[PDB]
Amino acid sequence: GAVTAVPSVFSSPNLASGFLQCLTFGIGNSPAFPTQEQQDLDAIAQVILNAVSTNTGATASARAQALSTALASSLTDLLIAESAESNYNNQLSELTGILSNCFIQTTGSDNPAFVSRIQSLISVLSQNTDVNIISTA
Amino acid sequence: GAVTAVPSVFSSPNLASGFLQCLTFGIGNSPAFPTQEQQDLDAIAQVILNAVSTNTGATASARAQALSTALASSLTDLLIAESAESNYNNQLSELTGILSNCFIQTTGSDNPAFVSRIQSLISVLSQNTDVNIISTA
Repeated sequence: GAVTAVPSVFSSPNLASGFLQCLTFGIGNSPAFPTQEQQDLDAIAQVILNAVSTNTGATASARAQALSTALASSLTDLLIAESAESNYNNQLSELTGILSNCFIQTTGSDNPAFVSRIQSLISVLSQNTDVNIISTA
Repeated sequence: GAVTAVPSVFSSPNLASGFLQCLTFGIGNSPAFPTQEQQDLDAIAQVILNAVSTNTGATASARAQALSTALASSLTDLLIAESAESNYNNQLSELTGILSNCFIQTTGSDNPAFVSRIQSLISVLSQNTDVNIISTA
């Protein structure tokens, strides 16, 4: 552990715009992301970055961290659900690429912390595929 | 093994707002949350409820699910960061209660899925330290 690279995006409203406008271009550019599914991705993503646009104060650091995981959490949870539960990895490969690429373009780095948060969330999110609770049997 | 019921709070912007109207009072009435930390929590929480409020479309159902995870994620992440990643357990015990209590009042249920998601996210939030990996150089 111990990350030696801090993502300044979530700590700067100006960078939030750049990252947001990168997402809306990347997600709509990848072959794995269809138009109606892009709707939700872009919509949820813009909310997180807008929360960065209102970051100011001593708690901005904590907010940045929270938004970092919140972004990964919401996007991944949404994606998994509408990707046939099992086939979510098909688009996840592209999603992670876009995210990391946008970090490169916006904060000038990859930020290993973000992707680490993602991998951690994926495990617990996909864990809830026990939806065989159908009371038909 | 349990029939999953969907909380109407994530399907109704009027309830989403009401849920926030509970959080703002509950957090500010808990002896583990300072007046400053409270207002920050409220500020982060409202972001998710505003996303619930913007639930419109075919995939709004899945958004409700993702936002559920995002709410648990962001609030806990914010909390852990400002509590040295070790003292979070003190305030975590109150936060988790407030959330469920607000679900009880707003949507009329404990929401077993939400609390389970919280604990699952604890397993990943408390699996790595990120609040002091900052390298602003």
